[PDB]
Amino acid sequence: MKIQTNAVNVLQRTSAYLKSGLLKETPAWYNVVASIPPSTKFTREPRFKNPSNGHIIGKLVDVTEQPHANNKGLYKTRPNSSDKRVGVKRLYRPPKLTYVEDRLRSLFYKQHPWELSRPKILVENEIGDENYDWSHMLQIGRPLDGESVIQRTMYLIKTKQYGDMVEAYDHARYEFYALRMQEETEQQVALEEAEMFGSLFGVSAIEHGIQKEQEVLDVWEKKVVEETELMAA
Amino acid sequence: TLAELLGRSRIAQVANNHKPLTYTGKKFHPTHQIIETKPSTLYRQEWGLKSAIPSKIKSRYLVYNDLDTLERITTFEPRGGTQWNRLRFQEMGVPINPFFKKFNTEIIGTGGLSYSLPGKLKNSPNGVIQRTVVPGRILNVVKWLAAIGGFVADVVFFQSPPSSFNSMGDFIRMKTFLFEILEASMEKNGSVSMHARLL
Amino acid sequence: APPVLFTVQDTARVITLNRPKKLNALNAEMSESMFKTLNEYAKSDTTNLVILKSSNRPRSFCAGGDVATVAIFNFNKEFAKSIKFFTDEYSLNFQIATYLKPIVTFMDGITMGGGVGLSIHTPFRIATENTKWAMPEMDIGFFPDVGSTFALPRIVTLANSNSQMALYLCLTGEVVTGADAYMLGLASHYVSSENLDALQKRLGEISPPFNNDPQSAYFFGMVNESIDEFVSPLPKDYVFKYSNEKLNVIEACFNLSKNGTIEDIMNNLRQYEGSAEGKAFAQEIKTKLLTKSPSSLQIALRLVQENSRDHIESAIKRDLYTAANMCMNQDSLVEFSEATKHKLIDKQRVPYPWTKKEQLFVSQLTSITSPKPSLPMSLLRNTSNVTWTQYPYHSKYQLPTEQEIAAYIEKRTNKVTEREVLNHFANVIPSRRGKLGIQSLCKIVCERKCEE
Amino acid sequence: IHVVPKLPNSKALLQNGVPNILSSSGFKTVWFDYQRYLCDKLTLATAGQSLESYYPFHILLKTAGNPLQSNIFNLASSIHNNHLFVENILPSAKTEPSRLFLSKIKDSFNGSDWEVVKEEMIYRAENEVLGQGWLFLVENNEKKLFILTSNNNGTPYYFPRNQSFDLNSAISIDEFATLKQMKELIGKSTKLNGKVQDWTMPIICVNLWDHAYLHDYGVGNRSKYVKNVLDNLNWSVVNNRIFS
Amino acid sequence: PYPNLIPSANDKPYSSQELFLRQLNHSMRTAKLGATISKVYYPHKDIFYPPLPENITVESLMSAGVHLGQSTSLWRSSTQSYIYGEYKGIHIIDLNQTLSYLKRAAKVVEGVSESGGIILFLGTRQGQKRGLEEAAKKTHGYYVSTRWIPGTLTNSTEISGIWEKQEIDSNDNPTERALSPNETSKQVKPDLLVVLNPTENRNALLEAIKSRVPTIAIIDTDSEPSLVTYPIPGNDDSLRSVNFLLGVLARAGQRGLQNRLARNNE
Ligand SMILES: [Mg+2]
Repeated sequence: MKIQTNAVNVLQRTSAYLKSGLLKETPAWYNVVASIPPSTKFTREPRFKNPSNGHIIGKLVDVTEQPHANNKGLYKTRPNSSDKRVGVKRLYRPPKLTYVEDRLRSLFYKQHPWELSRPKILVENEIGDENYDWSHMLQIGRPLDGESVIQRTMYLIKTKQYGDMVEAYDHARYEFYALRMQEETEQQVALEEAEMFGSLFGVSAIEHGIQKEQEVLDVWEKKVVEETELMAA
Repeated sequence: TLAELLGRSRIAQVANNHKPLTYTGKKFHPTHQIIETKPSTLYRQEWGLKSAIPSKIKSRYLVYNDLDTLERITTFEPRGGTQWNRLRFQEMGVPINPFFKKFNTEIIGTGGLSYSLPGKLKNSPNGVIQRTVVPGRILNVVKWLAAIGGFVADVVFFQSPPSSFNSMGDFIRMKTFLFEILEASMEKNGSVSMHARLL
Repeated sequence: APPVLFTVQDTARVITLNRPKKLNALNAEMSESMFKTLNEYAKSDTTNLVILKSSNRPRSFCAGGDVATVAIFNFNKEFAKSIKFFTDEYSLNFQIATYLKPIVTFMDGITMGGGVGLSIHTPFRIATENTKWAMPEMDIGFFPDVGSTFALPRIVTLANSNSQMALYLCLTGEVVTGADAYMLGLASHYVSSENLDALQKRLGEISPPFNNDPQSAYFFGMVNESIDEFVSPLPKDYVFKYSNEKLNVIEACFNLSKNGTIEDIMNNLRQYEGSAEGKAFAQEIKTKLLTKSPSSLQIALRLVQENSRDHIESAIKRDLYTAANMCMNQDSLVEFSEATKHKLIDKQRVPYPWTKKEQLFVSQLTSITSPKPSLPMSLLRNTSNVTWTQYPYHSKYQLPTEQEIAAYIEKRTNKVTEREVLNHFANVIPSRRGKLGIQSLCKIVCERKCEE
Repeated sequence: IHVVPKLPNSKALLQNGVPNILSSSGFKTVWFDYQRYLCDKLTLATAGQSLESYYPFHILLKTAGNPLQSNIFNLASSIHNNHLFVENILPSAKTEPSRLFLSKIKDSFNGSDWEVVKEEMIYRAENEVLGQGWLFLVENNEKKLFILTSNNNGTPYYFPRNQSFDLNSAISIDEFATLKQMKELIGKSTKLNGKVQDWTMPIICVNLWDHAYLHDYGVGNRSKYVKNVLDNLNWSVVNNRIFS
Repeated sequence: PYPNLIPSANDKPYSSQELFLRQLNHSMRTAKLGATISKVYYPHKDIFYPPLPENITVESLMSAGVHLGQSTSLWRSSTQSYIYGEYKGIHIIDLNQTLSYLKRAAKVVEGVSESGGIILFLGTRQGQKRGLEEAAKKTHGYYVSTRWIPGTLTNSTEISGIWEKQEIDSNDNPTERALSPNETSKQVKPDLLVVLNPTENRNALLEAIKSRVPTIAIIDTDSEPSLVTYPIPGNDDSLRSVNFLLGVLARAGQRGLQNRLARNNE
């Protein structure tokens, strides 16, 4: 769509109306818009750095800055055909944001597919209210999930307590297991202790599933019988 | 900066995946992260994704692939079923150790299905529970197969099937049985193989 | 490359200090180029505002004047070059103070000496998280040189009813960082560094709505609003550096009559009985003021005493006279060049041992702040050529002072509550609506200046 | 996050505890540490879930029927109970029982006096609560005040989670028949969650946990502690808790 | 308090209504005992306790999901300068720019409300009615959420000419003066139009251009920025993000109105 002119210049056209006398009374917005001008450039703006990983956008390494033989043993003595092509488009293409955590988020849930069955709430409470010390995994205001493992891993890396991401990730994994075993034992023992004092529950999870299966299976029986009778004819 | 917060944001916490949302093969374990909402946010179609989920969705759980698509929709399914399987396993009490002391993608131990340790007894008002009894459904004439708590298990009999089995036939699944879950291991594919016995 | 770069942003003119290695230390070449180019911009009808910034953006805006050369111009007795240096610098400061178009200063990084002079005389001065503001002339045997004695008694918000917080800042040379400078009124706005690019574009776009007069109060209001659009909230875990107790200490101990001497301030520091920590803070001040030049302390004291009640032109002329006399050093009253050699050419951490310790008599100190017949001097004419006792636009576009808070509270006497004052200063006065730190500043003033 | 509520007169509570019941180090144990401990555990058990948006009373009502959430229920119960108890022993926010409270005592406890019902409550707590628990005087929908003793973290609001019977030890056929009737009534509900209506509300709550009396009284002497509690109730709160 | 309720007799139990009032008494006093909830998002509070424009951070815009832009396959490249990057197949909106534009637009709303002008809140997506109504009611403004009749501005005589009009004083107090038919028939044009979903409201934007009404809009990755006077880059698809921005603008308008009434009471 053509860059529109008549939405951002309402003040100028209104002032022409007022000066000519076509409009008698000044509108209520007139002085407000006069004191707060709209942005009227509507330009494409280049970018020179990827915000996420800090990679510089728009630098060409020269042959002088590659004085050493490449992996195939050949020196670089002249520019290649990629260096000679103007790369202005990269300056305007919105950069792809990248985080190592995402590679480490994919791994965790490949190693623990049943951690995907733990429901997650994506509704944020307030990102500014978070004050976490990742020296430990449990945090007040957070659940225990894969992100706890990964944030602890990143903490361990940035403090150089481990040099390799693999070892930090494994350490975080074992702390996560330590906490999960405690939680599951807490749940089981809480239920056991509740039953030992006369807690009378109604439908459990197993009975819930049984009743839903029954609801589905009744309709399935009816359809099967109807289809068999129809097929016979 | 905004980039660091985005890397730490809740959407970023969900690992990228594009596995089909309508898989019709074999399901051994969850493939998609279940997304939940509170009643208050559901009333306003708010799920923490980009776009408001349609009002038709009354359930509080979904799985999704893409926040937005060329079709101007979010690719999602209003299902959170795999959590009820896991919890049902936790109700059974049968346990399944790599949880004790460059990257390997293989499932580690149980893949988060259960963290219960092997040797423990369930006290009850009767007394120590000797064996775990669970309702189930015999599936088909075959070790038979039984649908128990969201898992398909192998049924072994004391002596032989009763007359109800062949009396009903392919409608045997309509009636509920009681099973003793003998044991539960997990194989390399990530599938749990419970062995039970009819009672 | 040239030490100052001049560029254009669609209506604004950008002046970038361009001496990264020396942290943008200001020269006579730099001062002269800036002065002449600002004289040109004052006549241009296509210029709306001037932006002052630095190429060495994060580390420094302007790390003082380049007074090492002034100290070598006096070791070789070339006193005329020092006179030219200070004439250029102070004429530039006078130009910036009286400029009729908006000037916006980006104090992103170290801001000291000449940097404060470049930034303190404009109604629009922006601090960032990197702003490190200081006035470290006492330890090089020099005085507050750039009109600071005129500005600080007027602009500083807290504990400045009788210029005593201004005196604390001048004499101690304490480094005031980031939002503390904004809260003290040393900066008028507080903007994150990452935003200063976008702000620079916005300042280049806005024009007066009609009749194209960028010298009107209307356009200054527009500039204020456009800067406000780029101010972000302070971080949640941020506390003002000077607690109420230390502000009480400063108010008590640096208060003086118009004849008070540094000995009075020392006696006050010794004789303080406020509280446990606020009494140790007075001892800290006692200690560090003893590492300062005894003569420069008194010179700064009298300069504040006289320039806090004078008008801008005569105050800057008085600074020029004092700098000239200190370079001449006819009677060896002041060890300026001898200590500038010490600490700006050898980088010796130990403080210069101040041999000359005496309480200079009032007349022995009046002749080092006056014109002289043997050597006439004058600042350079600029396009404005006006003078005034109070800033025209500063008070509108910075945080309110305790004086203004008292003026509002005392207008309701001749039943007020905290809510009334906070809501007033936060919501009703147009130029200060939604101003970043009104709430906390008003809480501080009400907490340590009134009872109800 | 669940945070411990601020109490009226917290400075006096930290300096001199509750007069006639608790010392400063006793009230610190029962409130400023136990309530903090419980709120931290509830936060860790509910953070990142729906329940984080609900008050502990609503949490315990929501999780009362779900066997696997029992731990959360316990936390949500104790927290709630621990503030019902503290609130009605705090010095202030000379209070006396209202006419309505004593009238309902005469209409419930066979026309008995309040002191006699207090002694009955002492006896009930002494016998039917071995170890940890709570003592309640509760009002049912029949306008009847009766004494309820829960073990550990049973709730007075929802009868299937009262936990009024210790099934670790032997029980009388009367208690077993009561459990059978309650199980049948639970099964009688049509709601898929399996919940029932129960309008019982607590009027008086006493904390029989070791966090309340152990430091100031000893292993025995819980009867003395309960007596001190019931003789020194905040009757403004207790009178407000009864529907007018 | 509760008229036309017949209590029960002490002999007989509580009735259903008595039980309701009894549990209400419980709810207001003791149901909230045990713990206070902190740092938890409540959807209604964006509407009734929106923050001031000066207190908005990038973090609170991000928690509302304002940064989540359209799919990269639906990009309108004229919005290039508003974009921070792409992540997970969608464009991320630069929230620093969103904050700057939002403060500018909020100041415009405040200035127009302070001048006694008419402010119109247009949003035609599903669950936007509550926020629009509350913004209008706290700004003494107007809103539409059902449908924008094309020609509502450029054909106001044929559409809005029949609905009633009213004279009001400086304090917005109805004067109850009798208007002439000629006065009633005149166009009453908004002084400011704010549209929450400008992509589905092109008619309103074009009418505002023709009728020369300044406009504010939430500009997503697929929306044309130049069609509005004061764009706000942000997510227009999430009710939380939309309600956050709308509540901010409504509070700015409320502050302008309060200032106007304050000086008119002095
Ligand atoms: Mg959209």
